[PDB]
Amino acid sequence: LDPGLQPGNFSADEAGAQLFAQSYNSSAEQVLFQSVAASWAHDTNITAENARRQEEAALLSQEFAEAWGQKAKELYEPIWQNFTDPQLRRIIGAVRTLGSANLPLAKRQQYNALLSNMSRIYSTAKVCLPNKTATCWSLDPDLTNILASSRSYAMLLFAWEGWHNAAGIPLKPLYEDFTALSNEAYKQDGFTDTGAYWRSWYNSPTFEDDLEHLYQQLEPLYLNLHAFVRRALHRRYGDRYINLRGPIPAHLLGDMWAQSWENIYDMVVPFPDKPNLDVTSTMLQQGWNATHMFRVAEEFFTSLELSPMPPEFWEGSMLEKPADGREVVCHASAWDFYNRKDFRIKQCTRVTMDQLSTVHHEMGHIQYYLQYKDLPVSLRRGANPGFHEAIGDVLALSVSTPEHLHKIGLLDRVTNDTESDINYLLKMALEKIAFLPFGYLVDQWRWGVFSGRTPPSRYNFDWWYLRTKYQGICPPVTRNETHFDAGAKFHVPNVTPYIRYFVSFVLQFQFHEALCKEAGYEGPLHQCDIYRSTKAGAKLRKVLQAGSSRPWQEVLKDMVGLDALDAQPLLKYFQPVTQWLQEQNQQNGEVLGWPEYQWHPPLPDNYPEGID
Ligand SMILES: NCCCC[C@H](N[C@@H](CCc1ccccc1)C(=O)O)C(=O)N1CCC[C@H]1C(=O)O
Ligand SMILES: *[C@@H]1O[C@H](CO)[C@@H](O[C@@H]2O[C@H](CO)[C@@H](O)[C@H](O)[C@H]2NC(C)=O)[C@H](O)[C@H]1NC(C)=O
Ligand SMILES: *[C@@H]1O[C@H](CO)[C@@H](O)[C@H](O)[C@H]1NC(C)=O
Ligand SMILES: *[C@@H]1O[C@H](CO)[C@@H](O)[C@H](O)[C@H]1NC(C)=O
Ligand SMILES: [Cl-]
Ligand SMILES: [Zn+2]
Repeated sequence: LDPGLQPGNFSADEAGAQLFAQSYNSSAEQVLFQSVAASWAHDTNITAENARRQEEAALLSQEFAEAWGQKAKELYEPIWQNFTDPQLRRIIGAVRTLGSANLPLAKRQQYNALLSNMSRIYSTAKVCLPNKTATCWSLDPDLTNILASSRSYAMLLFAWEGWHNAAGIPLKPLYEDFTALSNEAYKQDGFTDTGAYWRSWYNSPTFEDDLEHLYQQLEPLYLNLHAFVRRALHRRYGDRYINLRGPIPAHLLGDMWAQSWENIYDMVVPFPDKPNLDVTSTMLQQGWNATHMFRVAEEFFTSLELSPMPPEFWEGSMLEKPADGREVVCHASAWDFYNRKDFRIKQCTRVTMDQLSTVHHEMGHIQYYLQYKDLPVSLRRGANPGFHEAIGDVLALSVSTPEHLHKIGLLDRVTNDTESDINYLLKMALEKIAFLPFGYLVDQWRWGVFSGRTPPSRYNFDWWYLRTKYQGICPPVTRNETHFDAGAKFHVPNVTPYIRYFVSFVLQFQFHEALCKEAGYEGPLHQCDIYRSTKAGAKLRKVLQAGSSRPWQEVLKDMVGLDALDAQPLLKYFQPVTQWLQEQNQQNGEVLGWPEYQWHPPLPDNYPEGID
């Protein structure tokens, strides 16, 4: 690289191990800005030129990272861990770990290539109809909408199978190779496999257990939401397609991965004939740009005594699927350019409630950025990945309240009663409860792939073991070890850790409680709305401004009063419907779980030649 980016020498002393770092930070944000802006061009525009570029920028970083990497350890290793200012012993500790950059040049290029590609294969795939080579559907929007609102078994089946073959099969060979490399890289940095490296980020020698336990506490919650919906579904598709004693077919839950069922609310809503808790409809009625959405999400944040979106963001941002036709990574994501000036969001936005919360979710990342920019490089990265995924969801909780919505125009009217209360709680259950199993499962599968528990020889066989086992869902068509359904999930191909969405979902309520308390709210945790609460917001920002400077376990105590993750405040949120569902299944003689595992639905009638 430039040499004015290379280390320099420093002292084997602390007062000079600190001098090692003030430097790295000034240089690092040049090298980081580059690699980041490069990607921003590849994702905003997926072209061979941009990809080759991106792969280049990565190569620079990879060895900017090696230079200071091997240097930081050259002389700061056998004494670190005894550094008075550990808010620093942990920056040096972040630098001493390179990862891939401990990979010979050839392998690094292989590495970066795989990445570029997988994301391309994943984001480029499509589903085409049989006889008519007529317009081929894409995951967003076509496929998504078909799942979100089509009630044709066969049709959903065509898209579920279409997408899973189309995205997975080609992806498999690359994945196996990316894993071998990723491993090799961190086997250097001390860990055993990338798995261990990924879960060393919560600093809890007890992490996995704490999670397994925390799940048991919630499993009952899921199992009941499950049997309840499974039966509402039986009601609509019949006895041939649904088994009241078996796992649910993975394509009927209204979402490609069956990770959230809030899109079938109209089929399970307990007390219908009441005001609809779905302004998935009056957002359209009104006159709503995709921008209008990033504007309302904004306005909550302001009110919350927190900074608004910078002007750079408002323009260095992609909030709609472009018109120049430029194949893009439509996923929603938030970008931190490490230059304290450029922060943007990338997402192919269009007008659904479901996505109006995703917008908040994303703003949560941006707001976290804006808040901790004023610290070093090797800690921007918050308490733990969990806290990051939480920030926007918390504020989302308050927004979802029917009552919060009326205050802002999408819930015309009012009934502050039980029935409506149950409906609301069920809707939220479809979104947060139904996810818990999945969120847990994914990295469950991966830590095992990274560890060799699950060789490519059992990629799909161990994936459906986990899916059936936790979600109680089964594949609508047969599968084998030419398939790679794990790869059809945006996060597997783009190598993003998942166990943080679990942590996130459990700990977004701890926040919601803690915040509602300081807001001075009293009434029911699930009707609280920390709106316009400068008092609450100040409590949140203190955690934000903290980044990775001290331990999450401490930043958490200060904010919530607890040394760790707790499902208690979550149980307390859903309490009503928790008891309600439980009572309804029993009376209706339901069976919690799937004892008839191994059961699979039959294909439609002559598949595949239908309405599609
Ligand atoms: N309707 C699509 C929304 C996508 C939003 C969100 N995006 C992701 C982006 C992840 C990412 C990590 C590293 C590099 C590039 C991207 C996010 O964490 O915000 C997400 O994945 N989410 C949000 C909730 C659950 C999880 C998902 O759907 O699997
Ligand atoms: C796993 O299942 C797939 C089918 O979903 C099997 O593959 C074939 O499927 C294609 C259509 O996608 C048919 O044209 C082929 O005729 C099917 N092959 C056979 C042998 O019936 C696939 O073979 C199964 N894979 C393994 C490894 O057993
Ligand atoms: C580098 O990090 C320091 C904090 O030590 C910060 O003040 C600065 O803005 C960052 N970059 C530059 C060029 O100072
Ligand atoms: C990724 O795909 C490209 C073609 O775009 C190919 O040249 C390259 O070999 C693939 N990368 C790897 C690591 O296989
Ligand atoms: Cl994680
Ligand atoms: Zn996120």
